[PDB]
Amino acid sequence: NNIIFSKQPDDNHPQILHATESLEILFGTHVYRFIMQTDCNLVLYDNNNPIWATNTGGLGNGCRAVLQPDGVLVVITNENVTVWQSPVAGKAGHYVLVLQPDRNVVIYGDALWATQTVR
Amino acid sequence: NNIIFSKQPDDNHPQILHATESLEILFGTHVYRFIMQTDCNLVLYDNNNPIWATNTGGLGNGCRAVLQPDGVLVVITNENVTVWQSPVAGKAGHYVLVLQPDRNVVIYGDALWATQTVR
Amino acid sequence: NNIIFSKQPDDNHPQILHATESLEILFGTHVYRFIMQTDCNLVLYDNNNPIWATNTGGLGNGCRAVLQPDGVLVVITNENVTVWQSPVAGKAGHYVLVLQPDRNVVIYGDALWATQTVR
Amino acid sequence: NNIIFSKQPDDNHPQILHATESLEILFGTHVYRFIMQTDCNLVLYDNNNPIWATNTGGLGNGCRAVLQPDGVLVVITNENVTVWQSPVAGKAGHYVLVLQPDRNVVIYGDALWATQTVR
Repeated sequence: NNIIFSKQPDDNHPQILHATESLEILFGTHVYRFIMQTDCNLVLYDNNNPIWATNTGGLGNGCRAVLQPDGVLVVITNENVTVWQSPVAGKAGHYVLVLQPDRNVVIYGDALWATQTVR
Repeated sequence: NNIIFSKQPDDNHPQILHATESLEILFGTHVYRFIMQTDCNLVLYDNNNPIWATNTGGLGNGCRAVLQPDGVLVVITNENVTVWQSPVAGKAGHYVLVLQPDRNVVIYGDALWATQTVR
Repeated sequence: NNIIFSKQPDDNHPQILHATESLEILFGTHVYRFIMQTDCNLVLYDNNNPIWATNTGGLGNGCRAVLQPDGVLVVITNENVTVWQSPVAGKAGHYVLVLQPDRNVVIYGDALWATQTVR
Repeated sequence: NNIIFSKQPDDNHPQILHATESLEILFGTHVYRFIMQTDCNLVLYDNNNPIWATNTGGLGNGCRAVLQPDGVLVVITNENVTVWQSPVAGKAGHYVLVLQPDRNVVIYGDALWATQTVR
């Protein structure tokens, strides 16, 4: 899976990456994995090399990453303490985070247009 | 694949749906396909039932769908005549179109934040 | 996933289909699922239509399917009673069960040749 | 895709890996790719490291790999010269080659049992 959808009451999923869960895609000889680790660090790996992280290892147990409806990605511990947030917020709406073939992780939104074909 | 990326100079793909190509995902035993047909109609199917279309069948040959850098999705023929465009545009930037598990097809953008981990 | 590997001491997986798990592939807009149901019946579905089954529903609880090292597929309950087995056995070795695009589910083995590239 | 099926008149596919085509699976931080290259060498790579090859680079152009009905995998050039064969043959039947999570590439067959649910 390549995408997390912002919290919303519909069956778009995933909306949460719990500990041990990840986005992953393949490019060439590279696996890119964006994973909420059991030590509370959310990391992007290119094969076994860490390329970017929230640097929150050791802050909590049972952490999850959630994308809020204003586009902010947060990591929250199992006691419900937010230990990291992305730094820019948008208008409330619907957003997606995508792990992309170019190795960038990008949050896009809000939604500009849709077919309106839910169901 | 579930996503089209807006035309841009990087290796995100796909950026064009040529004729016969599609996005496709599964929801249970339903297959959702968003396909650029040979007859120039761009159609969302739930299994074999058409649920939405640009209604452009017969209007051109050798058609493609592209997501422009202002977030407008267009269907263009092999003589470069645009025969359909979505109706709302945003600022120039990067956008994505996603076929979602809830059966909506949505354009999001522009990019709000990224890890900046290209390449 | 399209394949079950016979029980063996290496990291090939899956080697067991626990209840609710399945093999699944797509052929066009048909979904073929070979599922170990909660009611102990192991069933091949074409979409929502059952096309073959072990006819073991209600015979046990908490059932699993495993492919033994002689190529026999068995359904075993959570009290380790075998309630169904395929009818032909081969020599001990390594075998695979595959859900194939032609909608047949086939057990092959034992291994005839390999690159010998484990690990 | 993880499997090649032996040549047979049914729509199990793939039965041929043409030049540039490959099997690929992910394990952990590893991509394993088994690819018929444009230089006629059929290679198994673990990320960018070649781990095993037929050593047929430079023997031909437009080569393809085919799994015959007696279980022998061959590489054949676009002039139809066989330039490599696996060394053990079985009875004629149906076989499969699988690129496995343990990094072994294995041909299994002949078929021992099937549901007989073709269609």
